[PDB]
Amino acid sequence: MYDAIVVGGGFSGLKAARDLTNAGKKVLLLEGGERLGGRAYSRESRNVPGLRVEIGGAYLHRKHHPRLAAELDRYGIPTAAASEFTSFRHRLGPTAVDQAFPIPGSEAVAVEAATYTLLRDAHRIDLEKGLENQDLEDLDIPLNEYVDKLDLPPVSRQFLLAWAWNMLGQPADQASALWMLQLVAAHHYSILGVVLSLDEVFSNGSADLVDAMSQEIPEIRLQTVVTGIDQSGDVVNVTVKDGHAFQAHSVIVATPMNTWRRIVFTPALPERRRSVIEEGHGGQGLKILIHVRGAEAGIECVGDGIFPTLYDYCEVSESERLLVAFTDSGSFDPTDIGAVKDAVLYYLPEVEVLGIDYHDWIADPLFEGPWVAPRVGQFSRVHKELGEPAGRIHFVGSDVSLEFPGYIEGALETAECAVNAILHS
Amino acid sequence: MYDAIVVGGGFSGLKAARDLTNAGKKVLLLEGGERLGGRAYSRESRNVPGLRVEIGGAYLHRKHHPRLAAELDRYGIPTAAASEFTSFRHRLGPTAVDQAFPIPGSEAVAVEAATYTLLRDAHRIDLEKGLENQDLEDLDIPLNEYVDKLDLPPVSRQFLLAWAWNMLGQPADQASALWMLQLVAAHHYSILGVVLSLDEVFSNGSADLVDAMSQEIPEIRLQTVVTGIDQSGDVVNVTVKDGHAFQAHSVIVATPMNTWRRIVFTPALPERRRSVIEEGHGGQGLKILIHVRGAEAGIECVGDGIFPTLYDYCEVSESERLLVAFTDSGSFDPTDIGAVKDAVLYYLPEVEVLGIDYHDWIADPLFEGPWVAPRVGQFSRVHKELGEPAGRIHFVGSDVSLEFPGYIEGALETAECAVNAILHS
Ligand SMILES: CC(=O)NC(=O)NCN(CC[C@H](C)[C@H](C)CCN)C[C@H](O)[C@H](O)[C@H](O)COP(=O)(O)OP(=O)(O)OC[C@H]1O[C@@H](n2cnc3c(N)ncnc32)[C@H](O)[C@@H]1O
Ligand SMILES: CC(=O)NC(=O)NCN(CC[C@H](C)[C@H](C)CCN)C[C@H](O)[C@H](O)[C@H](O)COP(=O)(O)OP(=O)(O)OC[C@H]1O[C@@H](n2cnc3c(N)ncnc32)[C@H](O)[C@@H]1O
Ligand SMILES: CN1CCC[C@@H]1c1ccc(O)nc1
Ligand SMILES: CN1CCC[C@@H]1c1ccc(O)nc1
Repeated sequence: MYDAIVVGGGFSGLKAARDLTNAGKKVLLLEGGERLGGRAYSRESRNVPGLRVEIGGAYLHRKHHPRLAAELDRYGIPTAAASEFTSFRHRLGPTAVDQAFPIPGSEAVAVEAATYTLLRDAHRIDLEKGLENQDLEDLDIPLNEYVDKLDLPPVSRQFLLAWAWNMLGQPADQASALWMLQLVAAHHYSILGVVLSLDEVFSNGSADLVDAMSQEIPEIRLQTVVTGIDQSGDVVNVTVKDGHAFQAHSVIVATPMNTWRRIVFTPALPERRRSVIEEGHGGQGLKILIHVRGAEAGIECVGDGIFPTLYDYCEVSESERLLVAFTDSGSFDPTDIGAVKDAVLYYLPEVEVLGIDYHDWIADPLFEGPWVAPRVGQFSRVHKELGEPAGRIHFVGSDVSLEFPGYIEGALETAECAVNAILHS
Repeated sequence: MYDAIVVGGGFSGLKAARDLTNAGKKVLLLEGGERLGGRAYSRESRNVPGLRVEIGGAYLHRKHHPRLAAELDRYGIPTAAASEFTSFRHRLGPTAVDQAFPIPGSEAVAVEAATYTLLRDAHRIDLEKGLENQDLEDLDIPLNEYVDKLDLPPVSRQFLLAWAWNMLGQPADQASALWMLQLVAAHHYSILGVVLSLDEVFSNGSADLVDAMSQEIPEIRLQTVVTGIDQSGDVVNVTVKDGHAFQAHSVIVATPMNTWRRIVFTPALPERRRSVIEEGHGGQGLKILIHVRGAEAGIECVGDGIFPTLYDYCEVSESERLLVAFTDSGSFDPTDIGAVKDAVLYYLPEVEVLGIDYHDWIADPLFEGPWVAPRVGQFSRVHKELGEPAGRIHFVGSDVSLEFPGYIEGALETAECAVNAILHS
């Protein structure tokens, strides 16, 4: 038996297992898959032999992400500025200007006023209380309705919606306006900063930091899928698909929220959590790496396309690159290459699509989704509680971070909190 | 004896005398000077023979100024777009960009946050209540201190200060942050709109509208300076520098606030008004028309110069123009041509100064100031009351408008209110 079993070897599990180990606890980490890192996944390109790509979560910003910065510094992990955009190819209508902030002067007054409203609304959110504890239900409505109320002129309207579609991984009618405001709050109450935090990347992929952390974790079992967590006895019993159980005084659930429903908890989890757990969050973000020819470096495109965003990802050769597109898997089928071409050509009619690469997070039984975003009405009902302990079982991860949900920083933050709680007892 | 004596033949007096006349009242208008229009003054250039210039208040915006628009439409008075700026020559430091909104991307987040603060603060102001009636005293502090608290990076810092110096006619340490916020409030709670309302000009000078209104006023006496207003008897007695008194049931004071102290009121005005009346407002705006050679059309300059603003005013010839500079008469002496050259050359080192033209509003006994701006601490003590009747004596004018102080629209608005009040009784 162990002091702690950690379930899941994403960044959160890795942090928690390492820091409990360095505190002198006896820890076991169980990861269901054949790799560590979770929704941070670097691997070989499907399109380009020998090419290392981030298929999951690539970007960071030192200022917004101090725990991640500290990890990078601890292990001397090299980062680089994300590809600068030097060419803008928006689809926002004839008055938009082709630069990173494409709003024309004729919209300036409207943007001013909307800026006040958006930040006013976001300033209602105290990031420590939980979205269900602040009388925020009036904001917890479909984004398209909230945006219709701002009544914005065309360029800024579509610019906001496009970026919200990219960032939330939901179309406007499925996204919560409240969750959009939570992301604003999380970035030091900044609309701009939501996009500005795409600031740096791992020079060698997020695996660099995965490997550094794992090297400090003495006991890790891969291909070990947890199926039951039973705290009915004096010591927690952890049951596993094809093997003998493991026991520990404490268990950390560091798996994705949308998989918790596949674990049997004994006794059953607090009733208020159960239906959100059963339903899952609604995020459907779909990131597609597009292998292309005929694109010059430094392109960014934002617009009204089925791809709200399409931007430079990496050089492959002198004539070839990867672009990245964001959309959502409810609205777009990435295996339909014809559809991919149409979506690309919309912005960039000179560009030839060679290939696509993505991971199906939704179909992956170890995830059942990409990054977190709640369905409308979910998080103003129950939110903070999803990341709070039930007896000796802690719940951690990006999915349940109050402070930086959906980012690596949030995986670190939630782990930090579970670790401290365990150290006190 | 008359139903009403109107004192002062600026726009406010003109409106009030005309509309009381058209209502069937018997009205007399007394103007101390040799001309009508007041602080709206078109005349011949001192520098350029035969050239008609606006030496006072030139600009209007139909959307912000519906009473003025209605006057223009009533009389079919032609307006034109103000000179478009096509060339930007700012002094805001090496990161500023040379366009109308000179803020660089590296300041975007700071501007976002300041935008929220400024509009939050301005949204505390209800334009109908008076600045003294809303618990606003905490904002009624020196602008430089308020701005230091926003802690803005250099370009937006200086851009804000420069425009505030231009618009208020006071240096930052004499201006009230509260009054800056009042101008924001007045423009539909818009910082941008403060500058955007410089939108159109009278094609033939503001005299066009002065003349149209005056033609409807059957009795006007020029060179008739009022010295006393005595409502001790049943009928008001109006006493005059070199002449016999005039009598009326009602008197409208439509003279500038800083001259009211030169009139003897009987009985004395309500005590709360008296000290602001004695002291006068603090506006020192100084508009200088600069005759130049070597400037191309369409220049705007905003910066840290003794002229915060310097911009195109009119074509004189193919090689010559008028520019306009705004500063304040406490900080700058316009008759020092050497100083003018230095101030111009700062922004535009290729430009030769031929001549300057201005009106000394401060020295003019019929004004004792340019447009209104309060001293720090004045208007959170007494404001709305300055424009309220004392018995049968009404007080009107731009100076005391709650809604558009310092603009023609505010002259019209205050007159409208006195007129209605008189018509009811
Ligand atoms: C994007 C960006 O640019 N920047 C970012 O900051 N973030 C990127 N991003 C999203 C990536 C997107 C999908 C998107 C397409 C790409 C974005 N670009 C947000 C952020 O990166 C992630 O949401 C974040 O790093 C989450 O970390 P944690 O919070 O630690 O959970 P997770 O990683 O999921 O590891 C769970 C482990 O449980 C294992 N497991 C499951 N069931 C199990 C069982 N029963 N038994 C045992 N093990 C089990 C399962 O095998 C797995 O190994
Ligand atoms: C600028 C802009 O672009 N746009 C603008 O909208 N506005 C421009 N602007 C300011 C112009 C600036 C100074 C600046 C340099 C230039 C701006 N650019 C604000 C706005 O234009 C003015 O502040 C506004 O139009 C004020 O109208 P009212 O409110 O009607 O007062 P006023 O006109 O002063 O007529 C008082 C009459 O009493 C007579 N009087 C005095 N004492 C007497 C006495 N005892 N007995 C009898 N008469 C007497 C005295 O002879 C005079 O005829
Ligand atoms: C909001 N996030 C967190 C995970 C994926 C993601 C993301 C990353 C880049 C981009 O352009 N948009 C969204
Ligand atoms: C604020 N006002 C009202 C009267 C003068 C004035 C003004 C006009 C133009 C400009 O650039 N700045 C100030």
